Amino acid sequence: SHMCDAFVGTWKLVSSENFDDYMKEVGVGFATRKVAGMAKPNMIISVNGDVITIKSESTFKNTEISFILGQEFDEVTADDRKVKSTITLDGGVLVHVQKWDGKSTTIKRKREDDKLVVECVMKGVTSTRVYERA
Ligand SMILES: O=C1C=C(O)C[C@H](/C=C/[C@H]2CCCC[C@@H]2c2ccccc2)O1
Ligand SMILES: [Cl-]
Repeated sequence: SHMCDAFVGTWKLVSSENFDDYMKEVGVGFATRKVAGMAKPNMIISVNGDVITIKSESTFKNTEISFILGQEFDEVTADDRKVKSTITLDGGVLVHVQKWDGKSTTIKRKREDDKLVVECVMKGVTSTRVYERA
């Protein structure tokens, strides 16, 4: 309990850097990158017992995952990858690893001041996405 209290809430994207390059590294195609890159999602995080739910809602896609920390799950990403995901808490940071077709990408979410900072990494390419409370 209270594992993720400082994450819970509704959050709105306010800045993005290097996201197109992250998506290219993942293998996202041109049209999806362009429409996805335009999106201004809200991220809605909630907890009920051991189950964490993260929703991403935008004009591009509305997605939802629910999970228990450390317990793998199957996820269809907004770009239609079929991945195996595990999310853990590492020193206060939510670490989300996605595996597919022999590839891996990690998305970290952390609280920094009044922001929720999301770092997306695929090999040598990192993208930073900043969210504030809605
Ligand atoms: O937790 C988060 C917070 C973030 O802002 C982005 C991050 C990754 C999402 C992208 C992965 C690659 C394909 C496009 C995906 C996408 C989904 C929804 C809306 C736009 C772009 O997920
Ligand atoms: Cl960007």
